[PDB]
Amino acid sequence: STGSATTTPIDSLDDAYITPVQIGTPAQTLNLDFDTGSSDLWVFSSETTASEVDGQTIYTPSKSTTAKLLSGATWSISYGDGSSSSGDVYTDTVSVGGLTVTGQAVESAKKVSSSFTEDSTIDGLLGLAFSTLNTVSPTQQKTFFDNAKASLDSPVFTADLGYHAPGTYNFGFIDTTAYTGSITYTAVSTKQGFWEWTSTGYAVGSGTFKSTSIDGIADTGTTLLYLPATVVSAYWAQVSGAKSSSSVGGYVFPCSATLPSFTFGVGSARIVIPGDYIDFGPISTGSSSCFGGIQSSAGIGINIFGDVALKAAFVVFNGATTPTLGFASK
Ligand SMILES: NCCN1CCOCC1
Repeated sequence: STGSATTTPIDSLDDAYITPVQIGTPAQTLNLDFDTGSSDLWVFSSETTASEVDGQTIYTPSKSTTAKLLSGATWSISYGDGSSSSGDVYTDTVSVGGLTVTGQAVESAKKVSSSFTEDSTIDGLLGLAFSTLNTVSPTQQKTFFDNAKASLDSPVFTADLGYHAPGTYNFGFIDTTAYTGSITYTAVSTKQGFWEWTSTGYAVGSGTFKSTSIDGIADTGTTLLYLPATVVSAYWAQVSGAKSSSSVGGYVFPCSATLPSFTFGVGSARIVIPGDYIDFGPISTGSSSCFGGIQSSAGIGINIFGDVALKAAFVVFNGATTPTLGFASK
């Protein structure tokens, strides 16, 4: 079997992407943030504290003839951005772009932090990192991809995010019309539960490529590209007026600038992120300064190839016994 679903930016800056997911019988459609950096499928629900719901569509398991409460199981997650959520666990029929998994763990939120409440467009998350990061306790649950994996024509899923436009998540197949050139694969370490790999270097604009190993994770649930301070400073030094701002939380630059591209290595292959993708957006509508799409990973503890980097590529998350990650230009 296969699945294909369109993912759409939640706003004019691509702060996050939402993909419609059908849960239960009859179908209840929620717009979830597909996150290759986490492993819990959680939703706003009929159990969520009313004061913490502000416009989200909720999952109501009592209206699903296929929902089954997983008694004694709870979940609680904290993300890198300081946000969090927790609740109870059901299993139900979950479909993504025509691909159906029966008995998928659907984590019903009882509590969500203010960051989730303020994003009316995100009804929950669908985790796509390794199932070893799932927070369901005591019984750890599998991701939607892990559960689907056996029934798919091939154990893979692909991310094809758009820049200020819709994109596609496909499960079980490779669309050969979605990229230019070929898909270059690279080794993945599953030791931390992430799609962790090592980039072979970088180039700033038309500069000479610098061969240097950069370990990082392919994370669709992170908005920006977070790389070591050395790389990031070499990039922003090419932009007049660029500087790190403590009040804004990272590199800003005058919105007047047209930015250089940024190339990252995948083995002997090269993925080029256009300058416009790195011009993330103005710090406010009408502001003098714009926020950088490439930021330092120094405070985080891990480099993150987030949406700014991933939207410049067709990305294959190969979930075979020994996982690998593929990148193609587009
Ligand atoms: N609510 C703050 C976090 N979110 C994350 C996703 O995009 C919009 C901002």
